[PDB]
Amino acid sequence: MDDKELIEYFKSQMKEDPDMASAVAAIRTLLEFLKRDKGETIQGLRANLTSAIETLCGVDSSVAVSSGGELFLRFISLASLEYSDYSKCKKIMIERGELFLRRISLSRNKIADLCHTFIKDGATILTHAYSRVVLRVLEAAVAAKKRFSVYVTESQPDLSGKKMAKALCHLNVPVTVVLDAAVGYIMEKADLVIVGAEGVVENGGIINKIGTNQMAVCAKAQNKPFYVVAESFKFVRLFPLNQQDVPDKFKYKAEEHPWVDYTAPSLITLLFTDLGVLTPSAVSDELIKLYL
Amino acid sequence: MDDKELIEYFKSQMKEDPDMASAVAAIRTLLEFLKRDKGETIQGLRANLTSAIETLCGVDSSVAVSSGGELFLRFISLASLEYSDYSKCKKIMIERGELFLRRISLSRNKIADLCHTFIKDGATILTHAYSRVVLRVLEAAVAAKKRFSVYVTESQPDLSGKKMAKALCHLNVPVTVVLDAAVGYIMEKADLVIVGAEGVVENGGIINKIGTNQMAVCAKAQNKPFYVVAESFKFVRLFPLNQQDVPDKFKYKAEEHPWVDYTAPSLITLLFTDLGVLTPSAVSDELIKLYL
Amino acid sequence: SELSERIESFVETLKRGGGPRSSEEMARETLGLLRQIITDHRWSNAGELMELIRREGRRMTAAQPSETTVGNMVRRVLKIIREEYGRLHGQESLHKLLTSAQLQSNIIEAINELLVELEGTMENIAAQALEHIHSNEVIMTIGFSRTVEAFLKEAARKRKFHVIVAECAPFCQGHEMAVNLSKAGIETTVMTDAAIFAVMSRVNKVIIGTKTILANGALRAVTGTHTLALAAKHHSTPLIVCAPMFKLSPQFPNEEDSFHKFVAPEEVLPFTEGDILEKVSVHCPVFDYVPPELITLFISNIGGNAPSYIYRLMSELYHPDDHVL
Repeated sequence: MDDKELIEYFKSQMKEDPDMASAVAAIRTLLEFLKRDKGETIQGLRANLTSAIETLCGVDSSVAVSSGGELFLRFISLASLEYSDYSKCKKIMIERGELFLRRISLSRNKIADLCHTFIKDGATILTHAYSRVVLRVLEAAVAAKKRFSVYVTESQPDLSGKKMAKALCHLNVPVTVVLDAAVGYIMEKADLVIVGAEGVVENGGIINKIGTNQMAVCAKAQNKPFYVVAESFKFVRLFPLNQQDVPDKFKYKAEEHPWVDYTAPSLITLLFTDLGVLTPSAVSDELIKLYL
Repeated sequence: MDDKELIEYFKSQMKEDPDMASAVAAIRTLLEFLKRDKGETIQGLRANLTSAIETLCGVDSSVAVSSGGELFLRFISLASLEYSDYSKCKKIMIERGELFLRRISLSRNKIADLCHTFIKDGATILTHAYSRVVLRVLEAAVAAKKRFSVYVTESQPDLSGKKMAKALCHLNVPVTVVLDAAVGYIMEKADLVIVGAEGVVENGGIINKIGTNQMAVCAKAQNKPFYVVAESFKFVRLFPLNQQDVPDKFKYKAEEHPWVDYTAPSLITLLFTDLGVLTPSAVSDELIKLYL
Repeated sequence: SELSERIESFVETLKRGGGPRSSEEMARETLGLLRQIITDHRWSNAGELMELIRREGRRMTAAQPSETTVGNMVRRVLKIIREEYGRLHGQESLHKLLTSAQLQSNIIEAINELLVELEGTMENIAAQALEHIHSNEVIMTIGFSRTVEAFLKEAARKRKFHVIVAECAPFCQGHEMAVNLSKAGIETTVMTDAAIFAVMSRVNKVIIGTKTILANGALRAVTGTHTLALAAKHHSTPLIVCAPMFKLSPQFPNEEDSFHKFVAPEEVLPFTEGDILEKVSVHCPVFDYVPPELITLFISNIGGNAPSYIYRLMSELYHPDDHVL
């Protein structure tokens, strides 16, 4: 199977379901490519899989795609750990990939059925950009018949904030669009700031939309709670020391306009993943446990 | 004149010399109104002046106009105390106002001469939006044959950061325009921060464009100095307690779009005024001495 | 003539090595020298006297900009001439903006009373010292400075407490304070710099001297003072600075970066190392810059003050025109 066919497969999988996460589509593409490969050697599988990983990363420079590819390759190694034969290995690959795909499909609802308990009635919600996870947890909170105010920033590079405002008005929720430079002026009226995560670094810091870091710093200044929601597959074995240390393959192609910022774990109150509610140390624990 | 030559004359003074601040134009218009007063009473003179204050505040409601009006009111009261007869005190009002205009017309040059020393060679300055005082200070620094870089935010509500970037690159200075949301990303490269001010509150905080506070807060997180350049006439006896305490006639009218916010004095390192280089606590003293 | 050669000897002593070690001696000598300058040199108007004083002070400051007692004493004298001329012939603020040949004896008596009041600054500081030390306190100092040693060794006449002194490496002169103060029965301790933070949790308050206090409230002190102030701020322990009034100088931190004073690297690294001394660059500054945010209080011969008020003392000591000198 050729790289081009992989590219249209990925793009079609994206377009058919706009609600699907990018990493989910990437994992599905990798699983389909593994399904039709006709390889014989596990090493041949690894080389082709990683090459397709860089191909998709070139297609989409998101951190989620690279994290999903790394998780996929570690899954390949885990499956091949205790299968000397290759055919049994391949069948287990397919079945465990089906289970993995269905679980990551249910992961968003799993996060929603747990995160909504923190939304105090009458509180104020602050969000940065168009994140599907925060929209789902707000839907869950509304389903529980709770009332709350929502402020959303505009995310200057691409105005996803207005799109989220439209999607929230579609659910009859009081929402207000505010400028990206007014976060501090709004930070006094907030009660808790929930935000999605593009990716999660080793110690619990978050790779996310460029405006996240200043909002986190301002919230820490006012000692307001700061909650971040992300899925399991967004974990990654990266570790920047500051904003500069972030690899350039994630900053751009997505004077100077980086699309990505890094937030330190010291400014994060809690994380909401399908595993549960986690301290920032739990992410590092999971990454350590996964890699022996 | 009566309510029609006021606004037209003020706009003419602003437009004929667009490189001259609103407060100076307002003070000059008040002096012109005093010249053509054609009335003989000190109480009536001050009543007409204080009415002119808000008929000018109807347009360009920035805090500088109100500060200049309050200064003019205090000046005319001070003069009255000194003398006794409206007849004789009129000419002395006129001459004192002429001398006041002459003294305040050199504020930019005095501030530039005082503040050019604070820029290092190879430094990296950070700026929020357009402010002629900052431009003059950087021109003075260039005249001192210095080498540095300048990062400027774009000031999303009205893209004046691009305007000042153009005016600065006209001077052959390496500049870089960044998003309002990228401040937290960018300042780690910045060596220090210099901003203007549209008004100085009692304690020492500033009253500036919407994004300024964020920078200041982030600056306190990064342990970087934060310098504010502003003239003497930008002082006012207003003390906001928080962001919502500043009067709403300044926030709006140049789904929730304010235009001006407040920065606490604790985040300010030094004030660079035509009165000298002051600590944030100094201003109150001066403003106390005006009313004792 | 004779005054000129005395001035040259003073300048040479400053350039080579400070004879009179105490800063108070520097202030007294500078004021006396200005006294003979005023009495001897001839002048008709005050302007020529002021410019002559400017020239002489420029020469003395250029002899050694590291210490500024001479400079701000000269500035105080210049303000004295300005005040006397204004009095015998006739402050920047918003109020000013909105509103608008026998002085030699007066100058001499002003300098004389300035010397008289300068004599007792240490005694006044000692007199007010007792109100900031309570029983069984824990005090930490740095380096050597006679003001704080007099402070503590007189305030212990009626109180009992513990004192920790950190040696100011490489010039381990904190040992001198330790010995002198233990010769008064204070139960002192001798410590290295590297342990400051290690013990900083168990200290109630920290009292230090200084070499020069800038206009913004930031000061220049011995090396390692900035680390001690940072540790104090981290543990939120109050920081007291004992400085007489003449150690207040009106310059600002960013001035040509001729702020520190670099001495021979022999103290830090002995010459006996040998070959490795070529590829290795060694720096031995003797002064550190403490920002005003880490300072809690200022104790002077006039009383207690806050750093945020320091600017006002600048207006009462130095005219704005004489900052450049």
